Amino acid sequence: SRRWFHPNITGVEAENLLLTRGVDGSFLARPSKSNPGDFTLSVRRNGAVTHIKIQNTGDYYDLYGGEKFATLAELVQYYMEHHGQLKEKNVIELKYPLNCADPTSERWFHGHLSGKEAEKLLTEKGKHGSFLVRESQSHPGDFVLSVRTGSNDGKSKVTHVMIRCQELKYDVGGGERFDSLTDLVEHYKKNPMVETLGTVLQLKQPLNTTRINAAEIESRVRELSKGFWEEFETLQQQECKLLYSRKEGQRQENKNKNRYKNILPFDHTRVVLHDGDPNEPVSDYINANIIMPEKKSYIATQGCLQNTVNDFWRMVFQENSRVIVMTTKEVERGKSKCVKYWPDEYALKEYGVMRVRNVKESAAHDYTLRELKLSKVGQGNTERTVWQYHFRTWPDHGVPSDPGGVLDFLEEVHHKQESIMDAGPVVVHCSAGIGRTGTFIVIDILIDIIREKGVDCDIDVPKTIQMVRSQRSGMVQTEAQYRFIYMAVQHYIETLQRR
Ligand SMILES: Nc1ncc(Cl)nc1Cl
Repeated sequence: SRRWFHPNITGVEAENLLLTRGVDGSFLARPSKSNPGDFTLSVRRNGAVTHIKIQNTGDYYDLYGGEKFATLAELVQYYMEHHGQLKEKNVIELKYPLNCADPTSERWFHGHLSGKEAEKLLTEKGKHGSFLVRESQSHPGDFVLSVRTGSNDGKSKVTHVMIRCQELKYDVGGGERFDSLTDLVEHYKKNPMVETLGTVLQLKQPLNTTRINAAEIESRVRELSKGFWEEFETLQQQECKLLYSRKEGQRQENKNKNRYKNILPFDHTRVVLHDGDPNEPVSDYINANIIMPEKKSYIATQGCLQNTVNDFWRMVFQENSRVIVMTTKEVERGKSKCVKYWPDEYALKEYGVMRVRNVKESAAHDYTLRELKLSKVGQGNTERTVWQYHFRTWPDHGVPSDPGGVLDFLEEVHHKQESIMDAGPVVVHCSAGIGRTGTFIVIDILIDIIREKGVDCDIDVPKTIQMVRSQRSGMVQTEAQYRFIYMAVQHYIETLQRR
């Protein structure tokens, strides 16, 4: 549960840790933090340590000599159930996570902070059970837990519990001593402290530090620009809560419908296909999830494979989708990212029981718009227009350094969807359907709030990303994409304050 991730460990410290505190099968993961989107899996085996690279340029975690994964937590779960499935070039067993005591990626850790300022944040932002952990000021090396309990009529109060750090363990001046503030905090989360006159110091939710008023996005972005990385990693720590089942995707009958064997749709939000061919063993599966913002909904999906094109059009038809956003070229760096599932301009093709006419293509600077007509074969009166917005100039790796083109594209996709009465969800796809796809959907959700509520409204970027990540694994892949979400919204609000 993400304790195996050390966000501030050096390579030599990684080896030291595993040789002195670990055994054969011990492992941890770490950021190789001079080229963001590089990580290392460090693993003890035969009394030596081996370092395995994981690369993420924005579409998935690619473990050298292993598989592609939507999240580091999913990667670790996979190998901890599969001994012998990971091997070097000439097996490498992940057995025993080596736990990090670093508190820096916990939402509840504010580190740098004073008591009166911690009180004012809880007074303004906190509710009953809202808490944080801060460094002491009055006692170098110690920490303080501040908690809100109970109009400022005095019905609520803040309590400050001193946390002693003695000889590499933490305690509250009595009882158990813990190896980390996480362990302390987890324990008193489940076994709350009670003051002698009976107030239960329940730790219910950390204090929100991420929610901003969209009016002042420039201020946050400039503050995050000195940071974005610490906020992103805090968000990634919470991915361990999102290991929901994906058993439909793992079915042998569904294996060849997944572009990447281990990047699979959550059962609870998967798109279920009805009206399928009897003779097919399983005909209800596609690697797609419904994303509902928590109104315009989305389907996040992978690029079609040659054998899933028919399924893709079953899905568009059944869900009544009228707009498709394609975020990759068909081919990038010489590999297929999405097969061509639409006809050439003016042509008409049948895709199993579905029929598609390419009525007109219109080329813009950064994208092409294809006006497609979709109908079920043999059934007149089923025809509807589906608008495919195919963005063409996104970089092979990384993100654009200016969001002006994505924003223009997004505005036009939004206007098209809104113009169609009763349209169903907007289909959004890239290679695996998690990185680019996730990034586009999140920017679209945040920006819709500002479309409806105006510039003086509350947004919360990592809260929105967690909500969409509970509906499809690993939505928004990299810190680069996370920063891009911030820069896009900013660029949106800056053009709005203008006109
Ligand atoms: N192709 C794309 N990929 C990601 C995002 Cl956020 N936007 C676009 Cl247009």
